[PDB]
Amino acid sequence: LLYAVGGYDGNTHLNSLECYNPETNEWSPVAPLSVPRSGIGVAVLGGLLYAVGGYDGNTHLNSLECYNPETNEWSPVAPLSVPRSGIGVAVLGGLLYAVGGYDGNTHLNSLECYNPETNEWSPVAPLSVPRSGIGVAVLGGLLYAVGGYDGNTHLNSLECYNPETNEWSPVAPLSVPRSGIGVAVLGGLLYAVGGYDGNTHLNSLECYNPETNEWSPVAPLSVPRSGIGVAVLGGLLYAVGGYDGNTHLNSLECYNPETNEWSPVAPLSVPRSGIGVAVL
Repeated sequence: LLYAVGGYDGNTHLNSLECYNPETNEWSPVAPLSVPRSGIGVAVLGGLLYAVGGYDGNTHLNSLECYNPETNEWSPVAPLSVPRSGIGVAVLGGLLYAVGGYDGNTHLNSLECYNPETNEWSPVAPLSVPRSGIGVAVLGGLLYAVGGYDGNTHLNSLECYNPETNEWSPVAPLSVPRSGIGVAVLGGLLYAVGGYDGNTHLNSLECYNPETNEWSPVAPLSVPRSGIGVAVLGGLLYAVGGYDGNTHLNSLECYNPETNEWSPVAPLSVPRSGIGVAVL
């Protein structure tokens, strides 16, 4: 199932979430979060859906909580070292990485990783620059940190972390700066989807092949989407929600790399920008 978590509907920061079953073509509501969270990060580890950081409508959050679909229970988890909205999260080596974001005063170059066996966070080597509105994903055993905003500039840069060497390395940049981006991996390629380039909300996306060191444009989205969520399910890349430059979006579309085409999917129950999405 594809979970769509939190966000902002155009008027309200959301504690609600819903999940999509591609076999029935239907969204169903799920037990809500303890607190509204927009600018959230969401990832799955150990069969649990983690909802990390964000903004509750008044406060930037260091809290996180995890959902077990088997028991239908949300549970608080040990908090982050600092609040992080506009965060990126991903799982590598059995650890949940929380990357960048904004702490309510400062755009963050910091990241930390969570071990569910100890229920503790540990700092990780910092990014080369602060990045909020970042996208993060794992490919080839490396954690990619893509785009974002450094506090002054929307970024086309990206870098990757190797946990075996404890080092970040810069990677070939995007064609355009992208903050409020979504990033996911499909078919061995890293997709960078939508976002905002400093002037314009983007319908464009591009994908990176680490084997050839090449970025390539992909067929664009039907509409611009910044504050998007992206995830992969059933071999398809889902682009969910966001903001098109004028409107917060209840729409989503899915991309088949074999046809290089997008198709609309059943809409969300409510618009959601600053969403988090994951599959479980």
